[PDB]
Amino acid sequence: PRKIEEIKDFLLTARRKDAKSVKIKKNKDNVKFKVRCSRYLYTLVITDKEKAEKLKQSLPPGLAVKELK
Amino acid sequence: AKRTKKVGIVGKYGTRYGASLRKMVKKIEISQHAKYTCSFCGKTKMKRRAVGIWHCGSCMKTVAGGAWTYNTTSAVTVKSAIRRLKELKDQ
Amino acid sequence: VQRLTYRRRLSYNTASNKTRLSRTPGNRIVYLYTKKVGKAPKSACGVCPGRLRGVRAVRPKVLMRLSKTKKHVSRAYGGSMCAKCVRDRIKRAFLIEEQKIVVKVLKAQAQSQK
Amino acid sequence: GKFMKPGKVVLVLAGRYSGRKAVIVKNIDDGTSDRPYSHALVAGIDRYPRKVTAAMGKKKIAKRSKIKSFVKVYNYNHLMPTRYSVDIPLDKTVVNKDVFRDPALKRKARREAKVKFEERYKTGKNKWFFQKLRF
RNA sequence: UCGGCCGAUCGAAAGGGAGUCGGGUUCAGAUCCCCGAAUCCGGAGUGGCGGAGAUGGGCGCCGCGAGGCGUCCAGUGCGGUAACGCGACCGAUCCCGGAGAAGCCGGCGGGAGCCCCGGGGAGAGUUCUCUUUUCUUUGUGAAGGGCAGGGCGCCCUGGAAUGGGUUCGCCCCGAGAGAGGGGCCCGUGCCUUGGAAAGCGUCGCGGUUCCGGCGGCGUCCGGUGAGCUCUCGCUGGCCCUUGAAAAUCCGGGGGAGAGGGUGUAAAUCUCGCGCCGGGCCGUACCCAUAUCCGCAGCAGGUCUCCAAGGUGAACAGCCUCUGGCAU
RNA sequence: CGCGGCCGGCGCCUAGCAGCCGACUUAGAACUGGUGCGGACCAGGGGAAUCCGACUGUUUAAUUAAAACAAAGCAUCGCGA
Ligand SMILES: [Mg+2]
Ligand SMILES: [Mg+2]
Ligand SMILES: [Mg+2]
Ligand SMILES: [Mg+2]
Ligand SMILES: [Mg+2]
Ligand SMILES: [Mg+2]
Ligand SMILES: [Mg+2]
Ligand SMILES: [Mg+2]
Ligand SMILES: [Mg+2]
Ligand SMILES: [Mg+2]
Ligand SMILES: [Mg+2]
Ligand SMILES: [Mg+2]
Ligand SMILES: [Mg+2]
Ligand SMILES: [Mg+2]
Ligand SMILES: [Mg+2]
Ligand SMILES: [Mg+2]
Ligand SMILES: [Mg+2]
Ligand SMILES: [Mg+2]
Ligand SMILES: [Zn+2]
Ligand SMILES: [Zn+2]
Repeated sequence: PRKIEEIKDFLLTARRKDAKSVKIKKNKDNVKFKVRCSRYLYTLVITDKEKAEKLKQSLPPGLAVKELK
Repeated sequence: AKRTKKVGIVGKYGTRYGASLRKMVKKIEISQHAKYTCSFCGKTKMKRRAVGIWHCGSCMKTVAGGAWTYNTTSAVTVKSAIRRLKELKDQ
Repeated sequence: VQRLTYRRRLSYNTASNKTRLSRTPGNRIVYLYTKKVGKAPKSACGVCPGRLRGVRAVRPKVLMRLSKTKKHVSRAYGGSMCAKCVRDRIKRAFLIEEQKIVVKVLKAQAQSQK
Repeated sequence: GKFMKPGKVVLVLAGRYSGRKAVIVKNIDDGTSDRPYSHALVAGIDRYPRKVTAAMGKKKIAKRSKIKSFVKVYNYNHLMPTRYSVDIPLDKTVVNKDVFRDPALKRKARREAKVKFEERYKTGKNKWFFQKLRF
């Protein structure tokens, strides 16, 4: 697994051709966006919730947006 | 305190092998395990590695020497003789 | 307490059968079979006993998948010879060649007299 | 007396450029409270010109006569002085000590040493300086 | 033109030898099945995408400046005094070196697992009296990133007797101590992605004759040590004993060559990502007071790994817990 | 003035104190039991001599473990390919 640090790197990671799906896991303290690429599972950790909600609608279309809750 | 009167290093052999054989091996074992002053670096670190092989820990210089002493009295006279014959050979 | 079993069919405490204890997310202790401890290179001088610095110490076949930078040092003979004995070789090479110039000049001025 | 002077050929003993021949540009030998040791600004050659023969041709010879240079500030203990010297007129305003705080200037100084070395490598003078030390 | 493995071949399921772990699942198989996370080797001719190479100066001009045109010249990366560092970092035949690759024993130190102690939970046990009690249980794989911690016979400054530093022991120093500042290696420890979604403990609710069902809560904080067992490291001792080899992989030296005429460029790339493949054989179970040998369900024989509490010097003997059994 | 922080006029633990935490171990004393206390377990009988073999080691698997063999030490012999 790989941990994506800032928001921008996650966007073009999710826009890759080998990105199979993105999973959103809502914990008590953070929201994790996990995109399943060919080699690695890229996880982006968002501390707050407004940025997590903003990222939810900005995801590329045609990609599975499975919610883990 | 001085722990033994006369056996010294061969106290490890106990009562075994005979007094004269222990006395004979005593002076060899002392020179075998002694640390000599290295003639290359000047440090007292030249110690026996194997039989006939003497190695210095500091300059990592390995010398071929005697079995129990760093050099034998045989080889020392030989080196002096070879030097004398070499300076006689040339002029 | 929980007692452990080997996870392979090699049942002897040989050098290739070395294990370490690991706690799994299922809260149990298992053997993890470790890799052998790698060694850094020794200097090509063959004199000083320390191993080289700046080189990752791995098993020899792991070096095939390492990048070039991880296997050498940015210097002449880097990754093959230590820094100390490179400096000595640079000095030894230069001073002996300087001596060759001296002996060549010395015999050249010696042959001026018949 | 003191011999570490500008124009003197030194041998680099440590660093990336170990074993490279080089010329002293400016000796300090007193410290500047930033390098309290004795140091010297040095211009040297990273890549030596290749050997050229008669049966090579003009275009191949000019290709092989190219010199890649470097400029460094070296502690004296990492320099091996030689008896040789080259009177190459390096521009002091271009090759100076404060060239290491701006990469653009360091490129400019390293270019200056390159053109001066190459024209001196031509005409077949200071041949020992431009030969690679074999060690 | 170059080219000696100077000799076929066989020889180890305990030697060498790249790279798989966690959870679930069966009546019987799982590191092999399923789920999820990786990883090694090999291939890509028509070149898969990026990034690197690699894209800067000089002079004439135009242009208010900035910036545009022409010409010429470079450009097989860069930083650090150094140890060395950074994501790549052209290069053949040849040469050099390293790893593979090394005994036994001692004493220390680091780390883990286990044991022990003090609390916080959850569930049980006792309650004739006492016991804020006794018992059980109270996770985070590989592989990445970061940080501790350990080690260094690594570097720089400097020059030490009124010698000093220092170990359990030693031992170290003008061939550079002490001190100050750095660098490297290991990092199995901690945090983080993996990760809680899983697992477990409890309390419930539905049923699909036999649900990886659904749900609530929890999965916490500390302290100790000549403790035991693994492991890592340091430093010694012993030898008329000096404790494999080879596959395989790597680094360096050298520079034969190759690449382009200033182009949104070339040769090249041990850098990031992407694409395809990994065939053959073994794999159940016993491994022994009943699955083996001894004519047999034979008090014999048959190579190993793990290893709790009390007492105690103790892997002793005696009692107990987990697990097992029926003499 | 970043009831808190940068420098300083601002003072003598210098026979060292204050608080907190922590293992086991040793020595000494009192009291005490029907003198019993390494309470089970674990756990050398000792001395004076004589012979042989120096010792440690090995040996007749299935009647002999010995004084037998071996051993270091000592001595002799052959041999320059
Ligand atoms: Mg094997
Ligand atoms: Mg862990
Ligand atoms: Mg074979
Ligand atoms: Mg089974
Ligand atoms: Mg974890
Ligand atoms: Mg020091
Ligand atoms: Mg849960
Ligand atoms: Mg099986
Ligand atoms: Mg039987
Ligand atoms: Mg039979
Ligand atoms: Mg029976
Ligand atoms: Mg009975
Ligand atoms: Mg019965
Ligand atoms: Mg006897
Ligand atoms: Mg006798
Ligand atoms: Mg026998
Ligand atoms: Mg018998
Ligand atoms: Mg006799
Ligand atoms: Zn020496
Ligand atoms: Zn060396």
